Amino acid sequence: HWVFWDLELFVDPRTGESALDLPKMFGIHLFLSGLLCFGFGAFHLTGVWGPGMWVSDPYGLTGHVQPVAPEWGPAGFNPFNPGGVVAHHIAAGIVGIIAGLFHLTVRPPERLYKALRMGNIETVLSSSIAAVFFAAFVVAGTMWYGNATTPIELFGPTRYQWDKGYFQE
Amino acid sequence: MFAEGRIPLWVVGVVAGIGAIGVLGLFFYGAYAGLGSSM
Amino acid sequence: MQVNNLGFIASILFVLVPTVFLLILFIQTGK
Amino acid sequence: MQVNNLGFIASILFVLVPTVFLLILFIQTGK
Amino acid sequence: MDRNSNPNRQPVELNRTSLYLGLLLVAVLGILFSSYFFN
Amino acid sequence: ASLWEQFCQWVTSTNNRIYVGWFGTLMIPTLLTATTCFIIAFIAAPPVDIDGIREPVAGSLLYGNNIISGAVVPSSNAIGLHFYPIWEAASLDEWLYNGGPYQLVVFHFLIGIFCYMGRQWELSYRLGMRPWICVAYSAPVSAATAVFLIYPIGQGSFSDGMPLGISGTFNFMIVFQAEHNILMHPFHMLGVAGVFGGSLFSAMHGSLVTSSLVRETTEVESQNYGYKFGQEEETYNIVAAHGYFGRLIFQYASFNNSRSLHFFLGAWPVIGIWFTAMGVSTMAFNLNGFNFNQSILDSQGRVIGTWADVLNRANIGFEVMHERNAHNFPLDLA
Amino acid sequence: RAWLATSHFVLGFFFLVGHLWHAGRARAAAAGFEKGIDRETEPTLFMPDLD
Amino acid sequence: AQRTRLGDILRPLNSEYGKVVPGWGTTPVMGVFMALFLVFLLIILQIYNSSLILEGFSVDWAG
Amino acid sequence: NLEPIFQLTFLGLIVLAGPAVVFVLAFRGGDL
Amino acid sequence: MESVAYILVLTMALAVLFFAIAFREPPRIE
Amino acid sequence: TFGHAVFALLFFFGHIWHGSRTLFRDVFAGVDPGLEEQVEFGVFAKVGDLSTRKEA
Amino acid sequence: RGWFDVLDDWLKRDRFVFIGWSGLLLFPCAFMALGGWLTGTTFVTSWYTHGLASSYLEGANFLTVAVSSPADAFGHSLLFLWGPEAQGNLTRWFQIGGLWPFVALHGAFGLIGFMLRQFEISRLVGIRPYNAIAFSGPIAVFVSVFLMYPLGQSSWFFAPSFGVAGIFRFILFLQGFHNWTLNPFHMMGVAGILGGALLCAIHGATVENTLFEDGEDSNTFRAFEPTQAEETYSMVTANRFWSQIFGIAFSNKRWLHFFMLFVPVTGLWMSSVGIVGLALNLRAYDFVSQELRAAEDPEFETFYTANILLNEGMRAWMAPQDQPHENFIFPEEVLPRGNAL
Amino acid sequence: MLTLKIAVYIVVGLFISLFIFGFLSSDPTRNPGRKDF
Amino acid sequence: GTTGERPFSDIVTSIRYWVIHSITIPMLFIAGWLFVSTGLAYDAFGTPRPDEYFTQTRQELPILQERYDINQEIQEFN
Amino acid sequence: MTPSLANFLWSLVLGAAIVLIPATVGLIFISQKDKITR
Amino acid sequence: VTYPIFTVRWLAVHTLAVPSVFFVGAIAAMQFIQR
Ligand code: CLA
Ligand code: CLA
Ligand code: CLA
Ligand SMILES: CCCCCCCCCCCCCCCCCC(=O)OC[C@H](CO[C@@H]1O[C@H](CO)[C@H](O)[C@H](O)[C@H]1O)OC(=O)CCCCCCCCCCCCCCCCC
Ligand SMILES: CCCCCCCCCCCCCCCC(=O)OC[C@H](CO[C@@H]1O[C@H](CS(=O)(=O)O)[C@@H](O)[C@H](O)[C@H]1O)OC(=O)CCCCCCCCCCCCCCC
Ligand SMILES: CC1=C(/C=C/C(C)=C/C=C/C(C)=C/C=C/C=C(C)/C=C/C=C(C)/C=C/C2=C(C)CCCC2(C)C)C(C)(C)CCC1
Ligand SMILES: CCCCCCCCCCCCO[C@@H]1O[C@H](CO)[C@@H](O[C@H]2O[C@H](CO)[C@@H](O)[C@H](O)[C@H]2O)[C@H](O)[C@H]1O
Ligand SMILES: CCCCCCCCCCCCO[C@@H]1O[C@H](CO)[C@@H](O[C@H]2O[C@H](CO)[C@@H](O)[C@H](O)[C@H]2O)[C@H](O)[C@H]1O
Ligand SMILES: CCCCCCCCCCCCO[C@@H]1O[C@H](CO)[C@@H](O[C@H]2O[C@H](CO)[C@@H](O)[C@H](O)[C@H]2O)[C@H](O)[C@H]1O
Ligand SMILES: CCCCCCCCCCCCO[C@@H]1O[C@H](CO)[C@@H](O[C@H]2O[C@H](CO)[C@@H](O)[C@H](O)[C@H]2O)[C@H](O)[C@H]1O
Ligand code: OEX
Ligand SMILES: [Cl-]
Ligand SMILES: [Cl-]
Ligand SMILES: [Fe+2]
Repeated sequence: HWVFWDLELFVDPRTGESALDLPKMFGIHLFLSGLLCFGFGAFHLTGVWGPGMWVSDPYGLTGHVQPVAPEWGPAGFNPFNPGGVVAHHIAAGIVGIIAGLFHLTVRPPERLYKALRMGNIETVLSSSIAAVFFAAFVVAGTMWYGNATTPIELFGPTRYQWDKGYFQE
Repeated sequence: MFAEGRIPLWVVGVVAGIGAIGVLGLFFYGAYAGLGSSM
Repeated sequence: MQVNNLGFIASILFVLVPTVFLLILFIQTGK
Repeated sequence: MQVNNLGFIASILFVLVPTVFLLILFIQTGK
Repeated sequence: MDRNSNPNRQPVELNRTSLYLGLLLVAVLGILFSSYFFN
Repeated sequence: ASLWEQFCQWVTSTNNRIYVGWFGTLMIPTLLTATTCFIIAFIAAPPVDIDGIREPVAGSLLYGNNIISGAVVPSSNAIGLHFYPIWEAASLDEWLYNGGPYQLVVFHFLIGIFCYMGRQWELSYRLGMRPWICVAYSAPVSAATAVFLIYPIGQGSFSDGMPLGISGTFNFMIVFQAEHNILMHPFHMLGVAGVFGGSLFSAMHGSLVTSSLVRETTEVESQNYGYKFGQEEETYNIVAAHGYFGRLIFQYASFNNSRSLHFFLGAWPVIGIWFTAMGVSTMAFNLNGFNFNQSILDSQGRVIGTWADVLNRANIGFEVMHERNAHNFPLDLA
Repeated sequence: RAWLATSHFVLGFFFLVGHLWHAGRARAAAAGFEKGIDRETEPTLFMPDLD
Repeated sequence: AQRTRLGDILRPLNSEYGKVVPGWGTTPVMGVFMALFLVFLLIILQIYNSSLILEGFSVDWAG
Repeated sequence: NLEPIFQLTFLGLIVLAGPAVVFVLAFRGGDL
Repeated sequence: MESVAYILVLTMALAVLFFAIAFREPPRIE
Repeated sequence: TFGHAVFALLFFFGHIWHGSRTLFRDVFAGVDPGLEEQVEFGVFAKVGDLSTRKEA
Repeated sequence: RGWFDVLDDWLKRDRFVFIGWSGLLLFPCAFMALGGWLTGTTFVTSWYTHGLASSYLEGANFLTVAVSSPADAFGHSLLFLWGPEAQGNLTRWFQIGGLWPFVALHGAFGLIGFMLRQFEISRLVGIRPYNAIAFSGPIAVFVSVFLMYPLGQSSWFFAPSFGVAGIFRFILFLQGFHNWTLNPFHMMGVAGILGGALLCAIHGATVENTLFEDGEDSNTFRAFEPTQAEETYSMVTANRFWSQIFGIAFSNKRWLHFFMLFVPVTGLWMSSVGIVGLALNLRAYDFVSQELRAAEDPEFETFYTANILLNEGMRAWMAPQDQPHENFIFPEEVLPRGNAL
Repeated sequence: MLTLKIAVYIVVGLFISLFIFGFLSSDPTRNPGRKDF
Repeated sequence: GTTGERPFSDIVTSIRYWVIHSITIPMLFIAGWLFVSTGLAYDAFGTPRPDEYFTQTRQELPILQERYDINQEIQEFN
Repeated sequence: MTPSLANFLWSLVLGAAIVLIPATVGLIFISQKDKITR
Repeated sequence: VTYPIFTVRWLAVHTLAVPSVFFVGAIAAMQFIQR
């Protein structure tokens, strides 16, 4: 791709200059992200075609990889419930597929195109860096406080377990 | 006073500063009396 | 003293690699 | 294995210093 | 396929003052962090 | 035409790459002396019995220190304020044991920095400049004199001088809080306002100038190439900067005068550092920071604590632990 | 002793600052450039370069 | 610009650069979806923070 | 107590004395 | 032998100071 | 946690930097050589809007 | 003319106090923060969270008042007024320290609003947004210190309290419990802040002492006009002065001012990185080589080991009153102390 | 030690003399502006 | 040079401003005074008066320990 | 359905009705009344 | 000439000044509270 930089795909057929339709690129990438998210939830984590994920007892004595059924109730928003992680990936994958379709089909408003400078790839860099640090703060928090996705047999116990005498009790 | 319908601005500043130093002096008096005076 | 066994190599590389980057970029300037 | 304690730093520097000399001289060529 | 020359190439510069600033920054960062690397 | 007039013309010459001047005739020898002795002592000096209790503290790199922990340790408490040059020691090893290099380095350094201030005036005079850069440099000089000279004089021992090292500096700060409550001293509070505000105003000024630079380059090259050294024109739009900052807060909070703004930039951290130097210099005579321990009592007379009382508990911890073999008597009076 | 010593140390320091300010200004005013550098006869513009 | 078979398949997916809907378009519906997303993030944050307690589970390793 | 009443009265008289001199000189146009 | 590394980094800083003063880019009015 | 907390905080600067460079791309090499009447106080009813001049 | 553009016209009108779109975030939140501070330090106690008086109503002064941090029993509960602790009771909300997350979160959003205001006014005036980029330093310090540090700890209790002596307590706490002076991230912050103060002082003095004589008064301040095109001071004379005094000098004014930005902002960002480390007790507490040497050889003493002893004493003597929820009963015989003190 | 003391006393006296006699050698006249005084 | 509002020096030197603010600023001052001196501020913010830091049945600091039921805890603390 | 859930829903309603909605209404009103003549 | 009385600047000035004077009167009353 370095040597053969000058592909016609990358040039607007109206002008002669290089151009990337960033909204259409977003639709395609969001559709595919939605497909991969849905598949990872529905096949891998459920065990339908896949191994599932690490689950354990509350005291980290019997940790093993097992298929996990999704939890569609409010207990799907318990961060220590692995069925919540499966539901997330099915529902957010479905929503990503639907949002991908919208973004593949509907052009941006002119107000949003000019306001967010959608002809500039640096706007994608700015918003992507923003989403990426949001996600990094989230993974730092769920690592530090504990989660179904950060089991103590894999990463060690938390400081709050020592703080409250969780294991002592 | 002197100015017609207009109090001089330096008089306003003198009165406001005298009031400001008065309330600051009251707070420094209250450091030595009542609550927070250690007696 | 019972120092870290990787301390010397970490210190020399931590100094040397950006020193090399700056020297490379300075000497080629004017090309 | 009970290797020489200076073996790693000697090997890395013995490679790195002339590598740096060659890279410096190559990148500045054409000035 | 042809291997066409890229027009987006630009020379990189680092002037002598920037080199001195960078070398000083690298040296004082080594001074600062070497004790912690040795621990 | 005389040899002395030729030497006077060379010493005061504006053509020298480093200006010497008559203050430089004192500064160069003293600073070189203190620099040489400091480097040698920081690398290789033997341990120093700083507290005078035959418990020598190792300060040099060769005796097990790193860069952070290394120091040129202050002279012995047994010496006190006594002058201890090399020739008053029976051997060099005794001079090293008793912390003589500290006295040598400090005394030469302090002469050197006072002559550095005078040299700043001197070059400003030879260049036809206004002379008050040295007045601004008097604030770090006052702080250095406060910690290296004035606080030892007030406490009666160079052993109480700030050590010439990083962790020794931290030890000095912590023991100073234990013994003086410098955090609760309104002059340190002005120092902190001086350095915090000086950094704030450094960032605002730099940001406002960089924000308002005149377009003179492309976005390929660095914007700094839009300035030529010696150019007559201004490189940024002060009116744009003022029109930004007087809408950020309000119009009359913003400097429209560059001279007034630059004066304020000079004056604020200089005044703050002057105040905190006088705080340390007055805490030398143990005029300490504010004591609000048990200031609040309930109607019965039971103490209601504040944050000052918790701070006092922290100060106690430091105090009862510092120089832990030095004290024989119930009060730390100096 | 504490009040008198602290007061006079601080007074002494600020009077050294005042000495530097008035000595420097006396020197500049007697030499004629206390109000700033004259643009035409700026002395650095006639000096040789340092390096 | 060099043509390639894949580039010819992928070409209509990079052919509408700069094409906009005039005016505000679908921005009100977008703002509604952002408001619902903010409410969702508030819900899951307050569940994790234990500021929002619901029946049927407890935010704990046992659940 | 009446001591602090007199202290404040003497202080208030002394405080008004200076601005009184300034005010009579400004009101009558003296050599300000 | 950590003292060797400390002496080296301090010497590098001081040598950079010497070369940055004595062989600086000279300021020129153009 | 450390790595990802520190990177997340540094990536906040990157957002602000690249967001700024996106929104302020026309002045990245510097402001317009005029900009005298546009920034003055009270001349225009709206800040920066040239069509809202008071002429008063 | 649609309603959005009419509202944009009204919000961006030239008036004594610029509002903008960002003011809708900035002006309520900041008013919630500062007033929430001013209320707490005037009226609200910390007696049930800390066992301390922290208001003017209780007799504390400006140095000793605070909006103190909440009780440690709440953990990192956001402590909404309507939340499951206060349950809408205003008085109980004040007593449990709900004013601390009120001021800290409204302050966070207000700081966001202020940075957005910097961006908005920079765009409307027509300048580059480097004031906002410089203001990221204070946001990094606020976010690391007041939010990320207690979030790594047990509760909001160990966050700094919004007061003078409460901040001093937090400072001494990080000394004795974290050895935060020994942290290179802090040392870089100190270098940046002292360097920024140095740069402020030296640049202001250099400009004021290389001024061109552009007027007749000894008052040199009126020899400047904001619409003038020429520099008011000699860059050439300043450069020659500092080249002969110090060895080097600025020759480029643009690099000078960018450096004046760069030094304290980089200092703030580096110290924020260190505070994020302290959130997880990832301290630069010890040099293990010097500890092992001192453990095996009781003649070896450095200033580092002396500071370790200082921290030990401060921890043992401060912890029972500073952490009253822990019920630390330390008898007098277990407290470390030197001879005769 | 005595030889060192005499040498240091001589060196310090020579540098201090230079400073005093240098500033006594019409130093107001050594300035780029007016030098009548 | 002026955004359009009345200048502050023209306002605070006017008779009407002082007629109004000669009443409004003392009324706000004595309103804050009566907020404290009637004891209303104590009950409003839950701040103890100097005789309620400790009771006859509690001589220790009333440090909160319950996660949720703090109303009952504070009542018990009195 | 819990008391904390009810309080959260009331927090949404009152955050709209106390802060968001009258600020929105007053801003729209004062913008449409105090317009700029171009 | 014919300046408006009530402005955004008016609301800004009073939003701070009015509880400022209220609080200052409160702290002044606080100075006379006895133990
Ligand atoms: C902080 C110290 C300090 C500094 C930097 C200056 C600086 C200045 N003085 Mg001042 N001076 C000082 C203190 C100082 N003074 C004190 C305390 C007095 C009262 C005794 C004077 C009395 C004085 C007079 C009478 C005059 C000046 C003048 C001046 C200016 C011209 C330089 C000159 O003639 O040298 C004078 C410098 C000195 C007299 C002392 C300098 C002290 C240096 C900085 C350190 C001394 C260390 C010491 C010599 C070494 C230790 C010795 C020991 C180890 C053996 C210059 C701005 C002249 C001027 O133009 O004024 C308008 C002038 O005529 N000074
Ligand atoms: C723009 C300004 C602004 C912002 C960003 C915040 C932000 C915040 N406030 Mg603050 N607040 C503000 C202004 C602001 N406030 C003002 C002006 C006041 C004074 C009245 C307060 C008084 C206040 C108190 C007393 C408290 C807060 C609290 C909080 C925090 C939690 C808020 C929350 O969950 O609300 C959730 C609500 C919303 C997000 C709004 C609803 C949004 C949805 C999408 C719309 C709902 C539509 C609704 C169903 C329609 C029905 C309306 C009607 C027709 C029936 C948060 C940091 C709490 C705090 O600090 O905790 C420590 C707290 O206890 N605020
Ligand atoms: C030479 C001495 C020295 C110096 C220069 C510094 C310098 C610094 N220290 Mg250190 N400190 C020292 C010694 C020193 N320290 C010692 C010996 C200790 C003991 C271990 C500490 C303990 C210490 C702690 C515990 C912390 C620092 C922190 C800091 C940084 C503070 C940055 C700042 O301005 O925050 C000020 C705050 C801000 C910039 C936040 C935003 C401020 C907003 C904008 C204010 C808005 C106000 C609003 C407009 C209205 C206000 C009005 C109201 C006040 C009435 C800075 C790098 C902090 C740090 O590292 O942070 C990352 C920190 O948490 N220090
Ligand atoms: C130019 C502007 C000037 C404006 C004038 C304003 C003056 C207002 C000042 C103070 C207001 C109260 C006065 C003190 C009350 C007297 C009570 C008493 O006798 O003692 C009360 C207490 C102890 O009370 C003791 O009681 C005993 C038995 O009753 C005896 O009476 C003793 O004599 C008495 O000392 O002592 C003190 O508190 C005195 C210290 C405080 C005095 C004023 C503090 C500082 C005041 C002003 C400085 C402010 C500076 C800010 C700005 C500075 C820059 C300009
Ligand atoms: C604390 C402070 C609070 C601050 C609040 C102040 C106001 C904020 C501004 C909001 C701006 C939002 C987008 C801009 C408006 C817009 O899209 O264009 C304005 C549009 C179209 O304008 C119309 O458009 C027409 C055609 S076209 O659509 O533009 O092509 C055109 O003919 C016509 O003239 C024109 O008016 O007008 C509308 O139709 C208004 C619809 C409502 C706005 C949508 C916002 C979504 C938020 C929902 C929140 C509640 C959801 C509940 C969740 C639990
Ligand atoms: C909390 C809260 C809230 C809020 C509120 C608010 C927001 C308010 C406020 C408030 C305020 C806003 C207050 C105020 C104040 C003030 C003050 C307290 C002042 C002062 C001052 C002073 C005392 C000064 C002095 C001085 C000095 C020192 C210097 C010089 C001189 C003078 C005099 C100026 C609400 C209800 C919503 C809800 C609940 C919670
Ligand atoms: C409680 C409300 C707030 C109160 C705050 C009051 C602050 C006032 C402090 C400033 C004091 C300055 O006081 C004022 O200063 C200006 C400065 O040129 C002087 O100068 C003035 O002279 C005359 C009036 O005498 C005017 O025509 C002239 O335009 C004006 O410059 C005034 O003669 C003086 O009265
Ligand atoms: C300018 C300063 C601003 C700071 C705030 C000043 C306001 C003064 C404080 C008044 C406190 C009133 O005192 C307290 O008020 C709350 C209201 O929230 C009441 O609270 C009651 O109603 C609320 C509303 O549904 C319930 O959720 C709550 O469970 C119940 O106890 C308490 O019964 C009362 O004891
Ligand atoms: C931009 C974001 C800004 C948002 C922040 C602004 C502040 C938001 C205020 C939300 C306050 C909610 O406060 C909550 O209100 C509800 C409704 O009265 C109260 O609820 C109470 O009254 C309702 C009314 O019938 C009863 O049904 C209920 O049983 C009772 O508990 C809660 O006791 C109180 O805690
Ligand atoms: C150029 C400017 C002026 C510089 C010239 C000055 C030259 C040196 C003058 C003094 C140096 C020697 O001066 C001499 O020092 C020795 C110190 O060993 C002092 O000696 C003193 O201490 C020694 C200890 O060593 C004792 O043995 C001796 O009994 C005692 O008097 C002498 O009392 C003093 O006269
Ligand atoms: O030496 Mn140095 O620290 Ca002044 O205080 Mn007493 O001395 Mn010792 O003790 Mn605490
Ligand atoms: Cl010690
Ligand atoms: Cl003793
Ligand atoms: Fe400048």
